This record gives sequence, structure tokens and C-alpha cells, in this order.
Amino acid sequence: GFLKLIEIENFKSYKGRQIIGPFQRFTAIIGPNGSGKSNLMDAISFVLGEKTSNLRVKTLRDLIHGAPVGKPAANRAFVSMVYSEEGAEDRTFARVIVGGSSEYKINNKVVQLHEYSEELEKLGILIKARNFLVFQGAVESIAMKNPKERTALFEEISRSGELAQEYDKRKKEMVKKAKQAFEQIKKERFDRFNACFESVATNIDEIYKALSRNSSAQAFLGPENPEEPYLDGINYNCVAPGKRFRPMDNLSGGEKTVAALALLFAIHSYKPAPFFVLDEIDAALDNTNIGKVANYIKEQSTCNFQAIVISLKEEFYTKAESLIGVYPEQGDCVISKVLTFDLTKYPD
Amino acid sequence: ESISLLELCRNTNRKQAAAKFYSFLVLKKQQAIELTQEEPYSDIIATPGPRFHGSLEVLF
Repeated sequence: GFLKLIEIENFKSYKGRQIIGPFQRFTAIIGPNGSGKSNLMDAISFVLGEKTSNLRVKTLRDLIHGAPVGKPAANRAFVSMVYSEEGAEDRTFARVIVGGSSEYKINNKVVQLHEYSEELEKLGILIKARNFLVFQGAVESIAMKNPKERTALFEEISRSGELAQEYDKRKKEMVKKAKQAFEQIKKERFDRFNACFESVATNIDEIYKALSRNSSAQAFLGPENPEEPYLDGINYNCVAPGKRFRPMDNLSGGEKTVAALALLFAIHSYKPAPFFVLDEIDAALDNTNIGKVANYIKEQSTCNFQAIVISLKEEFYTKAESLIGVYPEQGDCVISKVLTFDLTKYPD
Repeated sequence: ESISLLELCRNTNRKQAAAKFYSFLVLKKQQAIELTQEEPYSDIIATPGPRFHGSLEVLF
């Protein structure tokens, strides 16, 4: 489970053929204000199956360098990912732009999207759910969800909400053969929900403890309806350091932040992808905790997941083993290139 | 003339070394320097760029 490197050719501002990485276990992507970093985020999304409409273009061809202003650099472009795994040969996943359409490839054999996605699924990478990705502003959105919105989110990640339409259909079909028909869909939804929820609830205290580095902090997740949790809100109670037990809602500022982070990291600790792309989470952080989150990432990256962070704040990315620095080269169109820098060669 | 990022970082710690690296990126963006890295994680070499015709070690 390791993203070893990304290879790009003529994708957005990445003109020519360029290697991105190799990545270490904790790598920060940084650079002065430009399109380079977000184009790299898009390259990662693109190689993992993202739809064109989520890539800030109208047509696939517009992803070829220079294509937006009618000066394409080639008739094709590609992004590939090298995925490494102890005991096994490297597997290369590539998506090529060919004739305005996507061609998917595993180790240079052309495949259809269904097989590309199935193969990524076997590796822990859920391209439709985007389990590997923490989008920008993800912390803020979590911190705003009330108990019922929290239940909505668990129905999504656990895919139990898929069964939510049949649950209601068989509930009307009830009011002897319908008693068994409903109790079966009730049980499928419940086992899906609880398998996810109970993992998150189990892991959340250790995460909340790790983020606010002292052991005095505690966190708890309980359904409102412990029988059918999908039919009610999910309660989230925190004992912030020094303060008494309270609902996460009743928190405030930099501590509600750390509690939403712990819930966010806890949600992802279930069926976790082998790598974790964090797009500018250090943006919603104060000099009161950004260092602690960065230390939490550093600690988790030596064992639990590979961390790839796009970061604006030195107090975050100086904790990385490795920096990928994005810079512009002047040209007709914006051109981006990268540098690699090993930080482990220096003390702190 | 030229300047090696790795020599610039010799007696630095992590946070100072990152800042020098970051400044290579900034100075390149302003076209104060040109940049060269032979291969990943090799030294990075700064060359004079078009929008600065002073001395190179003045920037550093």
C-alpha cells in the first residue's frame, strides 16, 4: 500500500513529461501562489477516475497543456501512478487522453473504467467515494453538521443509505411475509451502518487524544436510536482539556476545530485508503494546534497511512520527510515544474 | 555563477532548510534565478535569471 510516484505528461500546467516524487511516507507539496499545486491535486484526482466536470474543465481535451487556448502541446496527455507493495512488483495505473476520450491502463494493458476501478478497490482506493481525499474546507463542513447531518454522512460512507429507499418501501409493504421482508432490509442497513459507525466511535477517543496532545481530552459518539441508528441523529460529546463534558456543538473556536478534525480523521480510519491526500487542511488552523496536527500526521505516517499534504504553512510542512516544491516557468501558457527536497537530512 | 541549495543548508536545521528551499521557488517565480535539479532529491542549482542582473550571492 504505497503511492511511490506520479508521472505526468502535458497535463494542465505540467508541460512535457515530468516525474512527481518519489513520495516518502509523509510528503508535503508546497509552492508560491499559482495554479501548480491545484493542478497537481487535479492530476491525482484524474488518475484515480475523477469525472471531467469535477476537474474544472468543460471537455476532457481541455486538460491537455495549452488546449484551453487552442494551442495544445500534443494530441495526447496522461497521468500515471506507480503503486508499490512489499513482496510484489510495482503496478502502474494510467489514464491517457486519446481522441478526446479517456483510455485506462494497468501495467500498459488497456482496460475499461469498470476494471480500473475494481482493481483500485482491491487496493483500498474507493474512487467513487474518494476515501483517499480530504478536500479543502473539509474540517469546517464537519464542524457544522448537527446530529442528523452526522447520521446522513455515516449513511454515505457506510453505503447503508443505499438501502434507505427499500427500507421505506418495505415498511409500507408491511402495514406475515412482509414482517420477514422488512426485518431483512432492516438488518442489512443496520449491519452496514454499525460496521462503519462502531469503528469510528472506537477510534475517535485515541484520535482526539492524539490531536490535543494531553491525555485529559476525551470524545464519544453515540446514536440517538441505538436500535436503528440511521433513523436519528448521531451524538458527539467531548471532554475538552480543562472543560467538563459537553456536546461537540457546545464547543467553541480552536477546540471545536480539533473535535471536528478528530471526527474527520476518525471517519477516515474506517476502511482507510493506503494513502491520504490532504488538500490544505492546515489553512483552518491556528498556531495553537497546527503543530500538533502536523505531529499527528507525522506519527500516523510511520505505520497507518501514507500522508500527502498540500500545505501553505511552514509549521505544518516542516514536519514532512520530503517536500515537493511547485514553481512556474514562464511561457505562452502557465507552466509548472517541481523540485524534491529531503528534510530528514536536518535536525529540528 | 551558480549556487547549490545543499551547500546553503549545510549547518541549517529542518525549518531553516525548508525556508531556503521555499525561497528558491519564490525567486524562480520572480525570474530572479534559473533552477536546475538533475534528478529527484539531487542538489538544486540556482543560476542568474532574466529579471535580476546583480550578483547571485547577494540574494542569499
